[PDB]
Amino acid sequence: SPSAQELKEQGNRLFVGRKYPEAAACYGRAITRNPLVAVYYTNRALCYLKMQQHEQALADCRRALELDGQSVKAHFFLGQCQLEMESYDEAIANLQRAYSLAKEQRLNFGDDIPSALRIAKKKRWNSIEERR
Amino acid sequence: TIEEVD
Ligand SMILES: [Cl-]
Repeated sequence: SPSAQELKEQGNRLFVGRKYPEAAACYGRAITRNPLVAVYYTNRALCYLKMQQHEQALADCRRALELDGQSVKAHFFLGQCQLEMESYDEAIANLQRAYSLAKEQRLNFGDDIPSALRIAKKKRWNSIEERR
Repeated sequence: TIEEVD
């Protein structure tokens, strides 16, 4: 009878093992034991992104944001979802919001968020070039 | 760094 924290830790181990459907299911079990922890949802959202299940990832980002409106990763993963959906202006807005929140929270992700912003703006520009 | 689980 594992605790919610034990199930999150098992999911994280499976994530290290690149067993993403199994990790996502573990995070679901953690949610069953405590559905009020935003990190369980952003962890699962990242699994769904790795699994190319952007619709399921977006839903988890929304669940996380309801619980933690300041979540950097919820905004970042949401922007990644929107990039795949070709909602470029929304994706850029969420990536800039993740950048702002990470700065406010003194979080260090190297150059990950600016790199994602550059990817998003290039894809937006590429979408313009593909139509003329 | 950001594409990691917490
Ligand atoms: Cl269970």
